[PDB]
Amino acid sequence: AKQSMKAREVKRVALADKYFAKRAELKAIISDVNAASDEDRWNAVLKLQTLPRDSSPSRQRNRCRQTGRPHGFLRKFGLSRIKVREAAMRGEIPGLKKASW
Amino acid sequence: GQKVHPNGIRLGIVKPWNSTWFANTKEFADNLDSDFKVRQYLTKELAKASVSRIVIERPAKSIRVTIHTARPGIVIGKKGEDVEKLRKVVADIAGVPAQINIAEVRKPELDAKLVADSITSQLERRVMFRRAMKRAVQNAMRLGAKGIKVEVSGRLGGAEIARTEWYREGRVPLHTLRADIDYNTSEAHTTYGVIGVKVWIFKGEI
Amino acid sequence: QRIRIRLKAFDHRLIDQATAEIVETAKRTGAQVRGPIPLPTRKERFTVLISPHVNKDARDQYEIRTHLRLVDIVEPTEKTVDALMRLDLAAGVDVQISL
Amino acid sequence: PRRRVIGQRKILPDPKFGSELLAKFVNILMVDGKKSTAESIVYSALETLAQRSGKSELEAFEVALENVRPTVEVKSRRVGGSTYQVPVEVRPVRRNALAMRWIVEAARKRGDKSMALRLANELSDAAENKGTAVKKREDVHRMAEANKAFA
Amino acid sequence: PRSLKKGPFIDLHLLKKVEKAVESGDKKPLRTWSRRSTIFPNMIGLTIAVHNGRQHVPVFVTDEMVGHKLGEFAPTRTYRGHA
Amino acid sequence: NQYYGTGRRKSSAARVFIKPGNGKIVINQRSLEQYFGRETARMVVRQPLELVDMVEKLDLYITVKGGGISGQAGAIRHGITRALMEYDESLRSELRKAGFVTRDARQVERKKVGLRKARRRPQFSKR
RNA sequence: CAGAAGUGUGCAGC
RNA sequence: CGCGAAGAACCUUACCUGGUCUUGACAUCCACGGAAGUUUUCAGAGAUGAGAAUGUGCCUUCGGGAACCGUGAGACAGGUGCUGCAUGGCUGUCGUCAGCUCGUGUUGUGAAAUGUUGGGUUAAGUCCCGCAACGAGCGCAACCCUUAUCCUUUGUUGCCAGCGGUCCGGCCGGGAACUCAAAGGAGACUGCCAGUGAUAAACUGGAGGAAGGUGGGGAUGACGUCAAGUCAUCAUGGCCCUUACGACCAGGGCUACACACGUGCUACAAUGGCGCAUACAAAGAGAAGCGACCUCGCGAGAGCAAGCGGACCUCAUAAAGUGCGUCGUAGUCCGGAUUGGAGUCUGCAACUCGACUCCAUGAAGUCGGAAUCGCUAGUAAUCGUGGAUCAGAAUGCCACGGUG
Ligand SMILES: [K+]
Ligand SMILES: [K+]
Ligand SMILES: [K+]
Ligand SMILES: [K+]
Ligand SMILES: [K+]
Ligand SMILES: [Mg+2]
Ligand SMILES: [Mg+2]
Ligand SMILES: [Mg+2]
Ligand SMILES: [Mg+2]
Ligand SMILES: [Mg+2]
Ligand SMILES: [Mg+2]
Ligand SMILES: [Mg+2]
Ligand SMILES: [Mg+2]
Ligand SMILES: [Mg+2]
Ligand SMILES: [Mg+2]
Ligand SMILES: [Mg+2]
Ligand SMILES: [Mg+2]
Ligand SMILES: [Mg+2]
Ligand SMILES: [Mg+2]
Ligand SMILES: [Mg+2]
Ligand SMILES: [Mg+2]
Ligand SMILES: [Mg+2]
Ligand SMILES: [Mg+2]
Ligand SMILES: [Mg+2]
Repeated sequence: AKQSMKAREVKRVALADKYFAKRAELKAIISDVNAASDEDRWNAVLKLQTLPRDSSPSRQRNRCRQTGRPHGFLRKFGLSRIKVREAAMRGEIPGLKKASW
Repeated sequence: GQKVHPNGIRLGIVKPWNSTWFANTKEFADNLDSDFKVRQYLTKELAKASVSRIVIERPAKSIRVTIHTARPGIVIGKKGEDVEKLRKVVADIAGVPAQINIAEVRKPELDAKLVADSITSQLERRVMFRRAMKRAVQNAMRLGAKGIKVEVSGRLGGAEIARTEWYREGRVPLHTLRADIDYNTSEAHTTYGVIGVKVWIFKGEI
Repeated sequence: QRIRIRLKAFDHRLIDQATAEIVETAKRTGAQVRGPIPLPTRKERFTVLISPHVNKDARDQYEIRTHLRLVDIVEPTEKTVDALMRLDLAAGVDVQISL
Repeated sequence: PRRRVIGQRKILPDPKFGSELLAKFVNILMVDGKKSTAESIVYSALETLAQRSGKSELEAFEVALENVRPTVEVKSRRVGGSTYQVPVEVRPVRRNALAMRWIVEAARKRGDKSMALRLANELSDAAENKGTAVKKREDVHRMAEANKAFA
Repeated sequence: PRSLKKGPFIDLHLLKKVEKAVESGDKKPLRTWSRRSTIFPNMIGLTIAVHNGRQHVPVFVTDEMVGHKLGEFAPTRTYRGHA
Repeated sequence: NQYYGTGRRKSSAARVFIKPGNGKIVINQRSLEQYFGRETARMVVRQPLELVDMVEKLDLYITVKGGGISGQAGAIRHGITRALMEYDESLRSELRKAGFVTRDARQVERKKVGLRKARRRPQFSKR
């Protein structure tokens, strides 16, 4: 994948940890709150929009680690269907082998 | 048509895995990534030390790497001064503390990886591919392989149209699962582009 | 109280010899042991398209089998629990322990 | 098939009347594997046919089937430049299969308010030597005798 | 539609401009790209130039428009018959 | 003492204990007629004892698990036949003729990649 | 018994 | 042609409009000044600009060096730009078809032939006889996984035959019997018996057995053909750009709509629809997770909160079915598209452009022209269940079991 895409993805992944991982309280505790005054909820709703947009985890693409391919990713291995098989048949994956039943 | 990769089909039947560790899904991908990084580093580092194989094992929240090479003294370094550098940089890459072990490949002529790399190097030296192939086959047979075949593919001799050329001696039963077929592939980056070399070596059944 | 050990591995022979070592060392150390129970072999199946482009019907199917073994030390005297804490195993085995 | 010849698969006789022939009839009326639905339909039709006829269920079914089983069928026979319809003496097992298929497919397309009643009516007509299953048998025989010149 | 628990959504960078536009009296059309912002009552009588992808389209906020999203008044695709 | 048979069919497995007694049948603590609503099952569970002609001389306690109606019915018939061959081995030659001793091996065929089903191929078109 | 047609032009394997 | 894509609201994204940068978003080297970083304001759609408020690791063998930051000059980065007819790797297909070759010998001036053909036989260039051929290799078969029977061993989180208790709940003491879990072993071999056959190889029938003649299913794809597919997974020769074909940002598009074709889903009904009760599965997933009980809501869901890295807890009351009532051949109590209204949830955000719930509305359709497709048994047909991708978002794909 185009090198810019890799830089962009790692930038997003880093930036997400600087905010929402900590300031998730702003949404989950307040903007979602029912037990608390609607003025505070409104202020929190408006405040959340001020965080840098790329800090939302919903914007991470989750690319293949070895080639950055977006499609065909497998979450168990971190690899695309291509690189996973290349490693598999070369025996680099510690328990994977062809199945039959 | 296509053929199954002859090593992968034999895993657990007669061929062991090159990685051996247990992990839960949480750390599985990170183990696989750091293993890939260390393998890539060691391959780039030892490119002239005839490293055949790298085995990675992750005991007791530690990594230890076994390197199989046909040229051990070069990898070890005088007084062992080189394995210190390798183990430190491996500990840096993996983060966990690292141990490195080295093992002799006694007869590199019976190793498909070292034969493939030899042919590749000779091709990049602009050797005639026919001679490289013939030399490889003859040496393997005289040293006691039960069989061998070799293949070279693409723009051979700078020809304008690609060819595949292959040569076979002895017995090479790829469909026999009991057969310990060693196999490997390498690529020569000539001025004309990539030439692909494949090697199969048969050492007997079971 | 009992202590309970769960072994997980990708090789039934490796897990076998691990359990054999556990049982032999324990009984040599005077432990009472309730013997290795094979728990069900959790297995993962994957399917991948093997062509770099198109060919949706060209696929390979792979599996990973996780073998499990359960063993109970029913009278874990001090020397037995100490020895069982001292053992080391091949990296292919995960050992998880409980009291 | 061209290599093989196949031995018949084991059938189980009908649980209420003990007939493999009624079992085949059920298996033909069955749809989507709903065996028990077909069984219920067949039993209702047979009991109503029985009370109409003053006969046992299997007796009425047998006398109905007698009226529709064909004796001959027409088969396409090739010749080096032509094809002819030729009459062939159909064997008894195929006779039963044909008769049951014709009864079922005739009943299926009736308008009556339920399949059990459609079936009972069609079996009555067949026993009465009338209706669509019988006209099917009839025109098969007509075609056979019209082609008899090539037999 | 947005969950009734949360109340309607407006972009801060638009609201800050609606404010001073109400103070000024819609002296000039307010350009915006916040097609997603909801039309609040305070906006009635303003003109907002909503982006459509290549142009800003003047929308005059009629009282009937309250509670819709601005983008509903700025079509993004052009069609005018096949032949 | 109990005479025993395990039997199975498809995914269903049954344990059958038989003993001398006045013809009682119980399945999972339910009557035969209560457990099975379909006459085919009610027939096949009897078939072996009907042919042996002991329906009024033996009683049996059964448990059955897995599979659906017919799977469990066949599993019970198989367990019954094994248990009663243990009771009287001389009946085996008869039960062989009856066909009950054969453990019916027709398991479900697994789905295969590229096919909608076990064998149903997608619709093909020339163009 | 019936069933016609298939544009031009190239290159490796010594 | 439900194809790459195992999942396009932003991202993804490679496209368009506009706004921005130029040794660069990504890498190494070199010189200069600074730890890194934290909290906060004003502008702007945001990129980016400005400005404030805060903060010193480790020897310093004191010269700085170790990270990171900014700055500055060149080598250079970068390119999802073109060539799959320059390539590697990988893949489709004839085709899981039974074929394809070589050494030595011999025959022919030679290209070549023989072997590999002939008589039987097999799923098979499988095997046996004959024969200027004698041998061998890649294929077939077997080794491998799974399923159908048994036996040994262990026996909790799984099981409950036989015993005491019981609140009727394997829930209790208890048993290791049984199911099951899963390590090891046994069994199938034309092994045995008639008949046919060329004293052959093998065919017909029979016994025993859970299984009989490749027992069922999978993996396994020979030499090569299609200059078949991919320079957009990746690698790579050549070519082209380098104040732009490179890089950042917001909005839009990939979701258009006169139409034509492919693959599917739901139907046209009584072998059915609706309503009430009640039976019988397998296989999977779970920590940025699966989420019980209880309370609230017609419902989607909300609150509280147990348990579970799991044979234990959750996902999760399978549906077809069986019993009873009702509808009465109707464009209907069939069908549920379209459209108005009110909501839930995920998310910075559901206008373009999400899913689902409630109320209302209730199209076309009454078995489909020429033509055409799949399937040989636990198959077709039919009925439910799970998983990957995944914040949310399957009628597709990959698996499972029921009836049959
Ligand atoms: K290629
Ligand atoms: K020759
Ligand atoms: K290129
Ligand atoms: K569909
Ligand atoms: K999902
Ligand atoms: Mg996403
Ligand atoms: Mg097609
Ligand atoms: Mg002409
Ligand atoms: Mg021509
Ligand atoms: Mg498809
Ligand atoms: Mg976009
Ligand atoms: Mg193309
Ligand atoms: Mg040939
Ligand atoms: Mg022959
Ligand atoms: Mg052969
Ligand atoms: Mg011969
Ligand atoms: Mg084979
Ligand atoms: Mg082409
Ligand atoms: Mg392209
Ligand atoms: Mg954009
Ligand atoms: Mg599209
Ligand atoms: Mg009608
Ligand atoms: Mg077939
Ligand atoms: Mg099924």
